[PDB]
Amino acid sequence: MQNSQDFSITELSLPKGGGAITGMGEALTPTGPDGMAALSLPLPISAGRGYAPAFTLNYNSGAGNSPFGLGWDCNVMTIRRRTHF
Amino acid sequence: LIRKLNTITSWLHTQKWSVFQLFIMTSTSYNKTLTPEIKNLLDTVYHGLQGFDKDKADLLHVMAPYIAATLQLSSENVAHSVLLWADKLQPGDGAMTAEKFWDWLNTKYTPGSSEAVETQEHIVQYCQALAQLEMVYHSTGINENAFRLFVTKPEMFGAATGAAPAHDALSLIMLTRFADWVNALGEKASSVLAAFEANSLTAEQLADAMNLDANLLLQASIQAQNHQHLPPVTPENAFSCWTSINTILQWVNVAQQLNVAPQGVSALVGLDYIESMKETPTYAQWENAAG
Amino acid sequence: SDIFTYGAENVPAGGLNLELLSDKNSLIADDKPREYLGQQKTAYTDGQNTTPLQTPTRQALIAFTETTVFNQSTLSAFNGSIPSDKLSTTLEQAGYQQTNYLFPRTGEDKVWVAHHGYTDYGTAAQFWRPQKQSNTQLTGKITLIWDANYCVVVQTRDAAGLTTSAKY
Amino acid sequence: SPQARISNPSQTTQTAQWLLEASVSSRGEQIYYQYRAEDDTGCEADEITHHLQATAQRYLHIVYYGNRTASETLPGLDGSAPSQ
Amino acid sequence: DGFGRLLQAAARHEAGMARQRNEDGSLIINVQHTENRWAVTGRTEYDNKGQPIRTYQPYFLNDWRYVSNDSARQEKEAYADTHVYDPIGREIKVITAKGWFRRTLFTPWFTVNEDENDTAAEVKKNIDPKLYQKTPTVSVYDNRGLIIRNIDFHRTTANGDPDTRITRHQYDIHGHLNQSIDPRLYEAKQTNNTIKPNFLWQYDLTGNPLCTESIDAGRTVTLNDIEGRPLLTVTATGVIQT
Repeated sequence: MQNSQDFSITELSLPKGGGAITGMGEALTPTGPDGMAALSLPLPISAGRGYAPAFTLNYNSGAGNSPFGLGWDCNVMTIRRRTHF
Repeated sequence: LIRKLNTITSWLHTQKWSVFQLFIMTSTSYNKTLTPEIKNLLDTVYHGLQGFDKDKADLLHVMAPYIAATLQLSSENVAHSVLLWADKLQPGDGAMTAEKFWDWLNTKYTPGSSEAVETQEHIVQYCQALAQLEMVYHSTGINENAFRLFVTKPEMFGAATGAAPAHDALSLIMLTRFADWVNALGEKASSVLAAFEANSLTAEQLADAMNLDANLLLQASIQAQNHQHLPPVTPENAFSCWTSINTILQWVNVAQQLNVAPQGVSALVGLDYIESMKETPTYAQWENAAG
Repeated sequence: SDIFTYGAENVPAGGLNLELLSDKNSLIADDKPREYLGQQKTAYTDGQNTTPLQTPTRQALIAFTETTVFNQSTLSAFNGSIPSDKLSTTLEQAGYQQTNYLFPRTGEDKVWVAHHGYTDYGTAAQFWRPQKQSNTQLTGKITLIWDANYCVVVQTRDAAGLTTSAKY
Repeated sequence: SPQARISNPSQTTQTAQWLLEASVSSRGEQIYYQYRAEDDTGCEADEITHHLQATAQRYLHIVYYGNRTASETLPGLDGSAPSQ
Repeated sequence: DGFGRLLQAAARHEAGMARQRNEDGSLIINVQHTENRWAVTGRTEYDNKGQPIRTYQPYFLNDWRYVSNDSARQEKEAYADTHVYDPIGREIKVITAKGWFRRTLFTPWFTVNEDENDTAAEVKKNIDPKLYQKTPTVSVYDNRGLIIRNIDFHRTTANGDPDTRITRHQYDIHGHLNQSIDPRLYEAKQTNNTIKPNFLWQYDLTGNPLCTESIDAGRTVTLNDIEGRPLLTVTATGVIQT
């Protein structure tokens, strides 16, 4: 609808049940030029007020070991000293 | 003949043209035919020739917009020059100019059909000719204004003079030199073309556009005006006739290859052998020239 | 947003690209017959004033959005069938307003726009949640009553006092 | 805060990494990230014997979000430990 | 399925005849009476992208439990359509349980839509199918992706030379439909230029028609207020309604 807003809040309607079972997300990532295999899994993080940590658990071939098992990263934002040279 | 070939073939070799490309651009055989390659232009020229009043309308302004679409993107101004040219040249068996379009093509031709009065065949020759100048425009790499000038004032370039240039391969070389020249002028080319069409262009002003030391352009003009060249060169048209400009720029170009400053070029010109005027050079001339 | 139309004869060999279009004599250069398709503007607030701000605040609180609905040339659509004074009057009653072009050119007049999507926001002490909403000024506002933690809306009220609510 | 850092165990000013500790939104919402430092519980003597310091690693332990009280500032300032 | 797509659903019905589910999920075509009867509907096999490829007709079943697909694909009487797709994801061909099919040809400017009669001659191994040979419906597009011509082909006999019936459309600068012409009127317009299009439209900048005019119904004009609800309108007969 034109001359209306996309943030309009008009209902306190209840969700419906049944339907298809989707299960958990499994993003087998459509990678390109790097050639690596990768997979993202969502975490059970409540939206809360709308400002939740943006975490996911990520598999990346070549990632190395980690607190989440070999090949998977935590995906937490950090700043680090560069060690490559 | 061999020198004519050295003149044209060495040129085609740097312009990346084949003889065939030259041939289709320079042939004046103008085949009298109406296959789709021709019909496709005639079929839209009719809108121009039917929606306009010919005794009030300027046919060049009427037709240039339609040939723009049937020709490969000929802007109205290029298209204007393409028609103006054909009208002065008469590129056909007889005096085949655009006006036949108003009397026969948009009357008897019957748009969409090739069964009509023989005037339609002369229309074909004209239309093919327009396409030839188009091929020349694009294969030459000539600017839009640079191009209209050879049609507007053909004399200045050594063109047909009493007409817009015929597709004479030798003229194509000269017509091309102007195109190469405006490309040399680059971004400054438009102030020069205006001054050039006008009688205001002179020494120093051109040199700036040509990125030359103005004094070398200037003394080059002075020699161009003192030596008898095929065209006469006098200060009045030293920078208005393209042919005078080439004479001058050649005095500059030679000085550059010889590193002698154009007066110094003349010194090495008047050193003759089998001289028909019997102006046997003297030792002093050879001596000064060597110096 | 404007539009140009050119014929096939205007497509330069090789097609269009930035170097050609950026040229002062290009198909999108100035002094060309641009047709107007429409324009939009975002109006920002500070949660206190009804008068829109010249610039947005940190919270980017959008007060409302402006859209052009009619140009002078589109009002021609009515084919008359309404008095000209009646028409401007009717449009004002209908919520349309006349304003300038956001990206104006020499040679044009005011156009009619609609204002919509109005939101009244609460304050920073509250998490900056919308408190009241309306499609426009032609209708009333829906009141949003936020829970104690400003997480979900607990109760909504329409303009007529009609009220719904929910437990979570 | 020290737990948000990975640094040379002895020369503790030599920070290798600065991990996200806190964030605030323009609308007054906050997130605080509590990290746990590496220790030797659950390890045998062999591990302890060979890797005497090895306290450098940090793990994300608790993410605190949905501040009860609106605020424009970062929740990690002044080093105040988060409390549920 | 594991992608969250519906494979099928069934509803409970009153006792009656139903196909039977065998112990291994096999489908038994020969029906028997049962107290426990469900109607199976919306049964679809997919191509692992989610483009349904085999879609089944509804049937009754003496179970609620899902019927195996290796079984259904082999029974034949377990009727279904086959949907063949291109690399774009568009349907190319749809083959029904009768062997009859629909087919669509896509070109950069037009879409040729063949119905089951157009293709009847190709499924030969009623109405003499020669009649529909080469009579697809063709949708012709402009370079904005809008349809500007609809070309139908017309024969009243199987051996006739098909006519061409073209409905024309024009769109304005916003892509709204500006006008349309019935091919009968179109040809007439070419003879007499005072002839109007069947329909004309005028729009505001949000795409709301403000006006419409029809050679069959006269001209109307409408003004809606900014919420889209109508405020003022005039009928072809001049009735002003507010």
